[PDB]
Amino acid sequence: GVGVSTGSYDNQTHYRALGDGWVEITALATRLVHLNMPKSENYCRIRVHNTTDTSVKGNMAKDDAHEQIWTPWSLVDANAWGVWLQPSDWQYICNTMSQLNLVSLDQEIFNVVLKTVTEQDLGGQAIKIYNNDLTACMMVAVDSNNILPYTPAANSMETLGFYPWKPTIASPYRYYFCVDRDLSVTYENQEGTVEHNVMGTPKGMNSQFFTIENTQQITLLRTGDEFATGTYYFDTNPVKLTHTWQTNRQLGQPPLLSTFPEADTDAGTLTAQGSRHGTTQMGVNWVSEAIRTRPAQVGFCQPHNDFEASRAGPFAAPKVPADITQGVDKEANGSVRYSYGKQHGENWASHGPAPERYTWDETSFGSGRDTKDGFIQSAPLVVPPPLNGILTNANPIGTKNDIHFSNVFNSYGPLTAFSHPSPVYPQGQIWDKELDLEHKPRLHITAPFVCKNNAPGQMLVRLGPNLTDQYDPNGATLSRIVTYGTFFWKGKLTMRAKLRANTTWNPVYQVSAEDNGNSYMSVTKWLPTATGNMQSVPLITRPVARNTY
Amino acid sequence: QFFTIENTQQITLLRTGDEFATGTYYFDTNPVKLTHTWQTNRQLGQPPL
Repeated sequence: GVGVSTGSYDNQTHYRALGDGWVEITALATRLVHLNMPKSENYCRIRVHNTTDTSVKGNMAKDDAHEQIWTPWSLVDANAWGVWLQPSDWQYICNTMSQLNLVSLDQEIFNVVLKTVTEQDLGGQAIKIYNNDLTACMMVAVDSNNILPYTPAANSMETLGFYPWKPTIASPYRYYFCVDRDLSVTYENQEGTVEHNVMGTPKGMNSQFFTIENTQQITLLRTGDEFATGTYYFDTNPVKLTHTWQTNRQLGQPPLLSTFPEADTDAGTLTAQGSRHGTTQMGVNWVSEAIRTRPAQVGFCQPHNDFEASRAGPFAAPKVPADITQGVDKEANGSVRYSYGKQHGENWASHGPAPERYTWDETSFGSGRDTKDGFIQSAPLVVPPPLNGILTNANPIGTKNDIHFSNVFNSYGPLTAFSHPSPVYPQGQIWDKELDLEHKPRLHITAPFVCKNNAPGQMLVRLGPNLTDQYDPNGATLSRIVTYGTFFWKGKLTMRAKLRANTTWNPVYQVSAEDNGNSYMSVTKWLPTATGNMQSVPLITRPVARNTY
Repeated sequence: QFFTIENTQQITLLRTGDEFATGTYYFDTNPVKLTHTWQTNRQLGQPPL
C-alpha cells in the first residue's frame, strides 16, 4: 500500500567474536538516495576532445579525449570504506585486528517516493509545488552476471555519501566506447607542429553498444514496493592490517659483532670484511652488508612516469604503491593522489570549487626505493669505481639531462616479493572486478579485494518515464512531466577479521586521536562545527608493524 | 644426449595386414578464448561525467 513503510533504517556495526580469535564485523549502511530524472531518455554516444589542452605542445599528460555511451540509468555504487564504517570503527579495526577479509553483501531498496513539480504564482513570482505521484514507478536492475561494463563510482569519487545523516545522490552510469585516439609526443614550445591529434570513427570489429533494457531484468517499484538483492558471497583474499619495515638489508642473520660497545653511545665493530664468513654474488674477496646474498628482493624499481600509448592515447603506466624513502620523492613509488568532494570528506566550510586533495604515502617501509641513492656499477665489482664505471642518478640518459637511469630502470624479477597496498579510509574502494584476460595482474592498485569469481552485481536505478497527454513517437519533443524520487538504500557488508597478537616488548604504534592543534589527528576534524560542518580526512590503515622474515 | 629410438621405445612392426592404434590421450589444457578484446588502459573503469 501507499501509506505503510517497507523497511527499517539501520546503520550499526556489530562485532562478533567467533572461534579462536576471529571477529565477525557486520557493517550496515542506510542512505536516502535522491534520484532525479535523466537529462534525456536516449542512449547517446558522446565524444570528449580537449583540443585546447592537447593543441599546446607538451600536454600529452593533460589528455582526456575519449568517447562514452551515456545511459539514462543511475548507479547506486557503494564500494568505498566510508559508506559502511565510522572513523571510530576504522580506528578500532586497524588497531585491534591483524587482517581483514570480505564475506558477504546484502542490498535493499525500500521506502520509494516519487514526486512531480508544478508552478503557482502566489505573488506574481512563480514558485514550485511538489505534489505526489502514487502511480509512477522507478526501475531497478542488478547486473549480477556483469554483462554491462564495470564502472566503479569510486573512480570518479561518486559513490554513496559517507555521513549517514545526510541524503545523497546516485551517480549516472556511462561506459567507454572503443574508438582510436592518436597523439604525437612533443615537448614544451618545440619548433614544429603537433602531427597527430586525431580521433577515429567507430570500428566494425570492436564496437559494443549495451542497453540496460535488453540485458537485465528490470523491477518496477512504486511507493509500496520494495527490492532486495540477496547475499552475494565474496571469494576474495585477505588483506593484512599490519605493515612491514624490513628492507633488503634487514633480512636474515645479522653479522656477529667482534667488539661490543662499552657505553650507550658508541657502536660495535664487526669482523673485518676481508676475513669475514658468508656468501656474496660479486667476485671480491670480502663480504659486506651491501653485497651479501639475500633470499629475495623486497622492493622493485619501477619506471617513473612512463606514458605508454596503444590505440587509445597516452596513459601513465600504473605503479605498485610503496613507501617514500628518506629521499622524500613520492612520484617514484606511486603514492596515490586522491581528489574528493564535500560528500566524501572535504570540509564543508570550503567555499571554493577546488576539491580536497591528499597524497597517500604508503607504509610499506621495506619496499620503498630511494632514487637519488641508487646506482649501478660495472660487471666486475671494483669499489671505489671510476667515473666511467658507475651510473648514478645524475647522468643523462639519451641526451636528456632531466632524465636519469631510474626513470627507465625496471627491476621486477622472479625473486621479487613486495607487499599488498593498504586500503585507504573513507575515499577508498573496497572491491574490484578481475580483468577478463587470460593472464591476470597479480594485484589491483584501486582495490585490495579483487573478486576471484564474479564481482557483486552493480545496481542501476532510473525513473520511469512520465508522459504528458501530447506524445508523438515520430516527433523528437518528449514533453515529459518533471518528476523526481527519493528512496532508501540499506546494505549489509559482512567482514571477518583476526585479533592482533602482542609479541614485542615495547609499546607498538597506535592510531590515537590527539587534542585540538596543528596535528593531523586532532579531534576537531572528526567533530561537527557550530553550523555542523563535518569532515573526513583519511586514517592510517596499518599502524602495527609486523616482521617480514 | 644421444637418444636412439630403438633403445627407448616399443616398436610395432606392421605388414600389409596389420594395423596400429594408439588410444585416447586425454588432454589437460586450459581453454583459449574465441573473442577478442579492445579496451586499452585508457578505457578501464568509469568514464568522467
